[PDB]
Amino acid sequence: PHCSRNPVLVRGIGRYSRSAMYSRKALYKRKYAAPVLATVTKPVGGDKNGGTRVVKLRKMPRYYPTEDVPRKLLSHGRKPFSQHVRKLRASITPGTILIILTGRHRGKRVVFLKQLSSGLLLVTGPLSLNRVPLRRTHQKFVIATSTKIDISGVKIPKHLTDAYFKKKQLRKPRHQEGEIFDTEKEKYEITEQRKVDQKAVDSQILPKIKAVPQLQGYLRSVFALTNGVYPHKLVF
Amino acid sequence: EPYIAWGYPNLKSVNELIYKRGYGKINKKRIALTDNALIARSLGKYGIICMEDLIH
Amino acid sequence: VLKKNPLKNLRIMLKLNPYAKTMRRNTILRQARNHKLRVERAAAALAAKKS
Amino acid sequence: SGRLWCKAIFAGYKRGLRNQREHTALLKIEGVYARDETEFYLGKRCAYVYKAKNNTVTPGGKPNKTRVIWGKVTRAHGNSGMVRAKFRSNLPAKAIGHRIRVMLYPSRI
Amino acid sequence: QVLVLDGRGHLLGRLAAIVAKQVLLGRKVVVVRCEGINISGNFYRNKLKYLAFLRKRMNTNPSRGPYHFRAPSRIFWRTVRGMLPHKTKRGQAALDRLKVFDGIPPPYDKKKRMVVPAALKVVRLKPTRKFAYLGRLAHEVGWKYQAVTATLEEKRKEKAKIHYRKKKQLMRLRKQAEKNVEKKIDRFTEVLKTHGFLV
RNA sequence: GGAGCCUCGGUUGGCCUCGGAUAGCCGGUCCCCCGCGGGGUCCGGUGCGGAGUGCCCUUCGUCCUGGGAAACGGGGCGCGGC
RNA sequence: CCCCGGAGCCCCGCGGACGCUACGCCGCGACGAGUAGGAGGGCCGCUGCGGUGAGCCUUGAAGCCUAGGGCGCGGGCCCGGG
RNA sequence: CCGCGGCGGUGCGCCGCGACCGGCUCCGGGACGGCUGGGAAGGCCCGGCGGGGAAGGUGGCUCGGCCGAGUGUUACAGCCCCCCCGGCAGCAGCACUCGCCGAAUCCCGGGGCCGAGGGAGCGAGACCCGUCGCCGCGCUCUCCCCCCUCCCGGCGCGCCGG
Ligand SMILES: [Mg+2]
Ligand SMILES: [Mg+2]
Ligand SMILES: [Mg+2]
Repeated sequence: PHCSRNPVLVRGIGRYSRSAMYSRKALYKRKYAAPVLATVTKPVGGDKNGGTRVVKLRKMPRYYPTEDVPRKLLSHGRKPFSQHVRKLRASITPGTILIILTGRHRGKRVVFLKQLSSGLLLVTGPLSLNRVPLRRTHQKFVIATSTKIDISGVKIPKHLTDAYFKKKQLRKPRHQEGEIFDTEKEKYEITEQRKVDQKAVDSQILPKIKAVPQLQGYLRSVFALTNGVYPHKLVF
Repeated sequence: EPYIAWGYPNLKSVNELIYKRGYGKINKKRIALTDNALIARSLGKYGIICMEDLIH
Repeated sequence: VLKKNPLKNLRIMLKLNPYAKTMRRNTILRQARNHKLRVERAAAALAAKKS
Repeated sequence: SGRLWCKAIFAGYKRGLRNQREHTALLKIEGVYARDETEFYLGKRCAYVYKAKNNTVTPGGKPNKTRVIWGKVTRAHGNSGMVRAKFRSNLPAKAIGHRIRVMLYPSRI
Repeated sequence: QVLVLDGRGHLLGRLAAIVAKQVLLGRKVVVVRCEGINISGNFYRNKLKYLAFLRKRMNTNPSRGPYHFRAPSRIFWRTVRGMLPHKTKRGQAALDRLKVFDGIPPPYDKKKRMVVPAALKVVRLKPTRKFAYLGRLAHEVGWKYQAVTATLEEKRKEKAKIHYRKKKQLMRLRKQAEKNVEKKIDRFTEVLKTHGFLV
């Protein structure tokens, strides 16, 4: 199961050729000179008197609807989200600083930790400083400030992934009708694993941030546009 | 003259016009030259069997 | 049929004219080759300036 | 704790002299006056934000009297840093010469 | 949130043009010292031009007909009114933002007031060209209160000269203060000139 | 101090010389005249204006404790007089 | 080198739509100002007759009215309530 | 009933993202051709040959402290310029953007916008489905080796064995 014997030159253009590839792959020397009725297909079981019984796995249906929709047309190149390729603004590098633009943690400043599987950012404005925990964000609702901490050698937990940072509650039936059922439940509880994860990560960062003078105080502060200062003019 | 602009096209011009806006007349139906099977079917009796031949 | 524009859509160009592949394989390589050779001139000019 | 949106005035609709094309707002973004200063603002979310008699809902909030019409700055309109917008509904005309907020938050920065 | 523009040294229509668009974009504007607005073209030229405008009246009942305002403030208002769609609701709303004054009265006599340099005489005219003060013009066409407006402005300039002298006095002490303190603001003052002020 | 219809716009402030433009701004007067200032001369600084609206002022998380530099500043819709 | 009542099927000539009111259904191109005027189609509309709806109707017909719900490019139409 | 397993149509209402294709409008990079086989330029300097403005000059006068500044004359070169002979690699339509025309002599990457409009499965003991053309490749049914090293296994973070 060898890798790709020609590399990529451009998306869709291999470096080599047809002819170089014939020689590389060596098509010379790799020449392959090669010149129901009664028996039931897929049923079968056991059983007592009379003899054995022939069942039928996947038995034809007990209701047809009166009309139903008729197929589609194959359509070529339409991958599900999981199989997508993930981008990242070059500005956003690990241990950089963001300004989170949208949520409740709005205008708050933050440190960027990693791009998760999803394509979301993982983020921490060390809970301690900012009041921003280990948290997902989107590239698109974040301003990649030109300010970096050196975060190279911090072992972020392998177990913290997209799958963990994912909302949890609510199933279907229960009592339902009346003045009850899951309008209560009430609170997302923080849990202890979550608190342990934070504790571990922050300690590795937290010394690193402090080394930079005033940086903690910067990371405490909140961003906002005052008079006379225009996004397009200033830099971050 | 005062109804047209005209002159001597480049090589690139003949390509860009043919590839981007090359439409056959095929049973009097303007049809886009999506494959050479179209060009050939019509012009193949002249030795013209592909977009490239057409351009030449 | 939808007309995909050959000049943007590589594989449509190839469908209509397969010799495109080679023509474009050349003229990536050719341009890289020459780009390298420009850096090499520029390094020799800097070395000549240092001398 | 402050303002996370750049100010802009609703100039009026994209229009010829004598045919206004109501489906496209024009937006005089504050502090920008060159078809040059305005590549920042292309594709940013923007809100006509206004309040009305009856109460409404509110995302992550209790029922309010404020309402908004969301839109998007599309392209730069003529030399002096006006900008075209397009809104999920057309803007009211009541709106002329009033604030609309151009956000930061489809950022490419 | 409000423009105050010292109409002195500006050009009548040139300023009015700029004011109109500000006013149409919801900007509340105030235009002050309107008698000081000055109009290109030699004096006599413009007097006749006004006197013509006076002649325009609704023959059968002048009481209806085009009301020729004398005061420089109202004149300038008239010319700004001529660049808005003032028959519309939005046009009428626009003018309601604009606020014009002969001389400079008490809210704005202690406000810093801007200057539109694109309407300014020193810039927009050749120096050998002639022009008219809209005051003189207003005076001769029947404006009652030139002298009053002059006598009130001499007070204001005297009142202001005092303020400036005290302002200067603070500035001077502040220049002294920094020098008194410049070893215990030294590693602040250094950082405010790495990122490029104080130079 | 409490509720409760309705009408909306807003989403830091700027508390000011006069004016000139083939010129201005600031100092300081050793010296002179006028009513701490005003006017003068002389000298010293700035002048694509940093005593700059290309500007200035203001900060934008809350608290805890326990050091340093800075330190008598702030408040009580604190209270009376000029 | 064998038979589809079974090759398992991208083609299947052994039998053939979910589709086929053949006045139906489907696909490709192109095009679309209009008085006078002409022609076509109107499951547009009015009144009466032969047929036909084992139609509807005092458990409420026709008409009338309706800030009720819809359909149709439109002529118009259908439902709810009175 | 729990499986939200497999397929099919859906979302109560308001939202957002993502990647793919179509049509646009911009941005940034690079690589080439042709010319008066570009013109000017730069850099190194050498040997000559003249001509001009006008000069470290001189001179009348003037203005300042022999020196500096301002006019005036004859004009060589000790400020330059210009022509002519002869010769060097650094040029290159040159980021020292001084003046073109282009691209089988042409490619790469990026951003904003609008749009998705179609539906080659209605079998009774064996798919509720692929896919046509094009790209190549990639792989394998051929052996080799090298490297890095993710999972796992072993040995001392280092080394050895998907
Ligand atoms: Mg509000
Ligand atoms: Mg017609
Ligand atoms: Mg007719």
